[PDB]
Amino acid sequence: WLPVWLLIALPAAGATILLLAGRRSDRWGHLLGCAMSLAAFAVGTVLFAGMLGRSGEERAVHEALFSWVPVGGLQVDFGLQLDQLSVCFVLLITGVGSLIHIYSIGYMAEDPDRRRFFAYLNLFLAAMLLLVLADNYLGLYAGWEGVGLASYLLIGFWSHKPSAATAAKKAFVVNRVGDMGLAIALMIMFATIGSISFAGVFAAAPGLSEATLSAIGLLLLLGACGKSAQVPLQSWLGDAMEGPTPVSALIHAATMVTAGVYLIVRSGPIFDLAPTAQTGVVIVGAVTLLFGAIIGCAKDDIKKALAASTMSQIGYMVLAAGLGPAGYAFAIMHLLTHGFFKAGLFLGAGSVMHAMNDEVNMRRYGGLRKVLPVTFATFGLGYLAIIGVPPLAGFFSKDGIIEAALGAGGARGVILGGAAILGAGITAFYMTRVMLMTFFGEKRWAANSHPHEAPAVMTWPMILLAVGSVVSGGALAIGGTLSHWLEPVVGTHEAHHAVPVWVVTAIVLAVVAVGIAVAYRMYARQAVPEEVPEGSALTVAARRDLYGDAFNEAVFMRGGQTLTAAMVTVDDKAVDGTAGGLAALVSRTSDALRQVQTGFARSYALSMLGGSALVVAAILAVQLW
Amino acid sequence: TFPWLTVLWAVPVVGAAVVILLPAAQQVLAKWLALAVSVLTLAVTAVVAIGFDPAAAQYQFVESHRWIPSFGTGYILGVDGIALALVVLTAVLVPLLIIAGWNDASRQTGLAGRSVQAYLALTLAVEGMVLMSLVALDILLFYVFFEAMLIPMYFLIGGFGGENRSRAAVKFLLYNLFGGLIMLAAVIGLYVVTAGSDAFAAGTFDFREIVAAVSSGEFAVNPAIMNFLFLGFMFAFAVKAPLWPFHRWLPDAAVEATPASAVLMMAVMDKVGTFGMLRYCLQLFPDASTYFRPVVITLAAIGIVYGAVLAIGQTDVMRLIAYTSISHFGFIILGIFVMTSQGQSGSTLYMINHGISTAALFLIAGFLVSRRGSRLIDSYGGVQKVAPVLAGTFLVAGLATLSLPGLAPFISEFLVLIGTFTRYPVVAVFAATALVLSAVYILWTYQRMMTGPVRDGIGDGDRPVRDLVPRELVVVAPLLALLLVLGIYPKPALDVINPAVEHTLTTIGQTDPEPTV
Ligand SMILES: CCCCCCCCCCC(=O)OC[C@H](COP(=O)(O)O[C@H]1[C@H](O[C@H]2O[C@H](CO)[C@@H](O)[C@H](O)[C@@H]2O)[C@H](O)[C@@H](O)[C@H](O)[C@@H]1O[C@@H]1O[C@H](COC(=O)CCCCCCCCCC)[C@@H](O)[C@H](O)[C@@H]1O)OC(=O)CCCCCCC
Repeated sequence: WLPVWLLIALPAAGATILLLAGRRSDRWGHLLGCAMSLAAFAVGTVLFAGMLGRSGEERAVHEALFSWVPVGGLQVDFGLQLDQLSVCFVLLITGVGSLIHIYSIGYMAEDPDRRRFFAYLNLFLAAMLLLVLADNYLGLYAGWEGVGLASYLLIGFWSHKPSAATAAKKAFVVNRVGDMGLAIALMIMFATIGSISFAGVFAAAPGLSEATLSAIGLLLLLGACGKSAQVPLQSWLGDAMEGPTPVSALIHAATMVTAGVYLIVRSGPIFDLAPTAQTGVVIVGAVTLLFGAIIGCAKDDIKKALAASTMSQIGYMVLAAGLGPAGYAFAIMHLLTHGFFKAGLFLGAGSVMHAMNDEVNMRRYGGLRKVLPVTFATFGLGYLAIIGVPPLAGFFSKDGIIEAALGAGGARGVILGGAAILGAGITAFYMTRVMLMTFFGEKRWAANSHPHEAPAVMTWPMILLAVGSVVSGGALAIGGTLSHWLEPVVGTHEAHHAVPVWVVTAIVLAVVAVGIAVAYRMYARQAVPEEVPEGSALTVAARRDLYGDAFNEAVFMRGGQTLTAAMVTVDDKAVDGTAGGLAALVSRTSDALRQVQTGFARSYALSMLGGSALVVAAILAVQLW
Repeated sequence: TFPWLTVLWAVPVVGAAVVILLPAAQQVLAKWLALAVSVLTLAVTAVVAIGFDPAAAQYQFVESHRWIPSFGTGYILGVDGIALALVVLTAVLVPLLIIAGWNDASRQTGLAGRSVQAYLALTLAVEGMVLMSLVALDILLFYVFFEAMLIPMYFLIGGFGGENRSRAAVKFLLYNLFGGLIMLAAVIGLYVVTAGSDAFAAGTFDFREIVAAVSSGEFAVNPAIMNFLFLGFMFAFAVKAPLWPFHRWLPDAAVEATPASAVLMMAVMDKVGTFGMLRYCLQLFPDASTYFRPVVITLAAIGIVYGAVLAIGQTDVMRLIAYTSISHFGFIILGIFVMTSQGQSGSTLYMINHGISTAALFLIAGFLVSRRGSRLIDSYGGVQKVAPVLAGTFLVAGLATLSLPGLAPFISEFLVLIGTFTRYPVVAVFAATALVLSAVYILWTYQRMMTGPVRDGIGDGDRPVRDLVPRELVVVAPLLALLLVLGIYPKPALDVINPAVEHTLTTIGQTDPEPTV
């Protein structure tokens, strides 16, 4: 049979070889990386079929490889829990990663170190597979930090560009703040329950208290903010686009950001018993959705706009997950649809950039629809999916998420539904902006660029991504197949029929149409200006990424530097100061005493006659001291 | 039963004597003989570890002889899990340090041409004294070698090393020797107290006998006297293992000494301070250690955060690594004194992992510094383009010190943090902040030195940064392999460590708190 751990062991070994083989395998290393990603996809499909071939509890696969950290009461055993929730992420990761690897074959063809890039991709895939497969939170953390490392490495590619290195550092630092939150979560979990495994934790989940469970949930939410790039840990997405486009595709569509949603859903048993943590998750999801949409509206670079769109979509994920079992399944379904159409969009943008001589500013774009037909078609398919038009994949998933949010009930329900609807409308607006500025209007090209159609190796992955962004929605949404499949692992909330589904379906479509009309008037009816237009304070704020990076710079970079200078001063003047003062005191006393050595025999005789001190001391010892 | 521990600690010393006695013209042969001696010590350590049975008695390979009955001290050797871990660390590292410092002493003139021989002999003597201290089961013998191993390292710093080698060596030796003399005060106090107690035939230094007497309660002592003895031992070990704020000697010594000697200091030698804490401070003064646990826990956590912050603030690569090592020692002490199975096992595993990781990182940084002529962080840039292997190994070592789960140190740091929370939640969180701080001071340094445009004179000029030579690869690859192995599969180490730690806890009347649920 095929052991589940091969899924983790498959890419990692590849990466290992590609990292150790070096230039020896530079000529063909990418071939090995792509082959190994495809092998991982094949193994994932086989395991998914096997799970389908099982029924009930037999569907999930639990495999403990070895005892890992047998320290006292910890007794953590390295194990994998490939269940109905895990298999969905396995399929998403493996498939989208294989498609992105194939796309990178051509995207990185004209760039050296392609073998090293594919080594990093394999390490990334292995790390995320470990993240989603680990049956205990310690293995989850292992995959988590491995994914952080892989994201740093890939973003850090083209290290000669300082912007890429800075973006990689920022990404790792923010994700490490998230990992710190997750570490506190695990640490509280062990302190209270005494176990780290999913099974033991969830069995003991009913115990503890609302306060403790809420603390665990909030720390896990902080971790998700780290990986999922939700506020306040969202600023790292923008700069991360400095890396190669396939890196952005893998990070955003699946994997990296998907990690936070996976963590929230997997911990769902904890959140169900911690309503305050669920409220925090909901608040974070809504706020980050709105912020990402607002930022995307202003971003001029295609990469930045797509990053903002991903942030908003992951905000949708977080909102749905915070809704509880009423939204967990919807969160996962919309996550799969997002993987598909966002990967398609990122690959299309990468093809455009390659054709546009690496240009990223959408002002230079325009009229690309005709000159780049296949990439335009795939990008438009993903665009319809993310927009949420009925036929497209994202339609059903986003509609279900919005329905759950508005069905949360009361003030919570109305506010969440309104936030989701506004986010959908703004998504329509800024995606329409991107599309119009890119593929329509005058050429606006510069430097006599000569756009060429993407190669077959890059094109085929784009076509498959578009096919997914068209199909996956109906495939999972229609019939509640995803809901029934996740019911075993994810608690089934059933439904409450808060509002007639048709009213929400119509409201979402109306908001999307309003946004589309506004964008067409602004950029289609009106010619796209080639320069940044002045606008309301909100316009510049969004152009400055909602002044979120500035907040980090002023609070943490500046405050951190102040603290570092203070500590350096303490070390140099206070800590070392005590030893310096002691040494100076000893030296001064030594000089003073040496001054007593006057060199005159008579002075020494006087000191000796100071033996009267000895005499009086001996006598007084009898006089009671 | 062959006296395995006696051979273990004697072989480095005898080899040092032979190497220094070699003729000046035998520099290459001297290097090879020193490497052979280190490898022989490693083989002795390997046979000891293989024969070691973690399920057997607490102390194994025990050798006992009368050395100075007048002082109530005996030549008593014996290795437990804690001691065995550090013994393995030292034995594996020292050969790697020797092949790392292969050419470090070549530039030194004078000394009758024995510069290479002197360097190798000093390194071997440091190894021998460290091993002897680790295996010693007598308080006075342990102190003898603990204080003795300063002077060879003092010479190894002042001799060889940078321009400020004199000042750095003086500060090293004086801090550590002030601590050692403060220990001596407490050691004599312990002898006096034991002599004044009927639990022993006379003043005694046998560690096992005294530990048994204190645990059984027969050797009751006034809590004030035990507190003072514990304070003396703790001060000595805190200067030895750079517990904040007694750390200030380490940065200068580490930067001024040669990279191999600096690693021998921090990676191996300084671990003796934490080992002495874990063994003596806890098993001889369980009550005093328990009473002072809050204070030293706070000191260790402050050391962690403070060292991380300073490392962020350092403009010198080697000084940055030194402060990183200070913070990691803060972790080690925090894990030791939380008196939890998870905490203490994690602290021992962290001794091992930090030794290896700091060795790798500091040696790679030393290679890079040798390529150029300045240790300034800003002096470099884009080194990845010119030396892909050097930058890659530097990244891996930093990630190890950054405590990635794929590398050994995390398993240890995690284990410590876990153990910290079960007793001191706030301190655990305060320490966990060092997880972010490590990412900062590692990745920012990597960005500054390895990335961006190739700075002038890096890829060209009279002193280009050539990639790692084969010997440096021999030094690095084993360390990275050990990091990966102990990160993926730490169990072989823990199986050794966990029993001993349990015994220690069993001896000090401590047990990991039960979960609230
Ligand atoms: C609970 C604990 C939470 C605490 C987390 C805080 C982490 C530390 C933040 C600062 C940092 O993480 O490190 C920045 C500097 C060196 O910064 P840099 O110089 O490397 O980059 C500059 C850039 O200069 C390079 O980048 C450009 C582009 O390539 C090149 O053109 C240049 O030539 C050169 O290469 C450029 O010139 C400069 O103007 C910029 O300010 C660049 O920094 C910038 O920082 C800003 C903020 O920082 C961050 O992390 C953001 C995330 C912070 C995490 C917390 C977020 C909220 C969490 C709430 C729960 C961002 O907008 C970008 O991060 C951008 O990068 O370190 C230091 O002093 C550290 C001093 C002490 C730190 C210890 C903190 C306790």
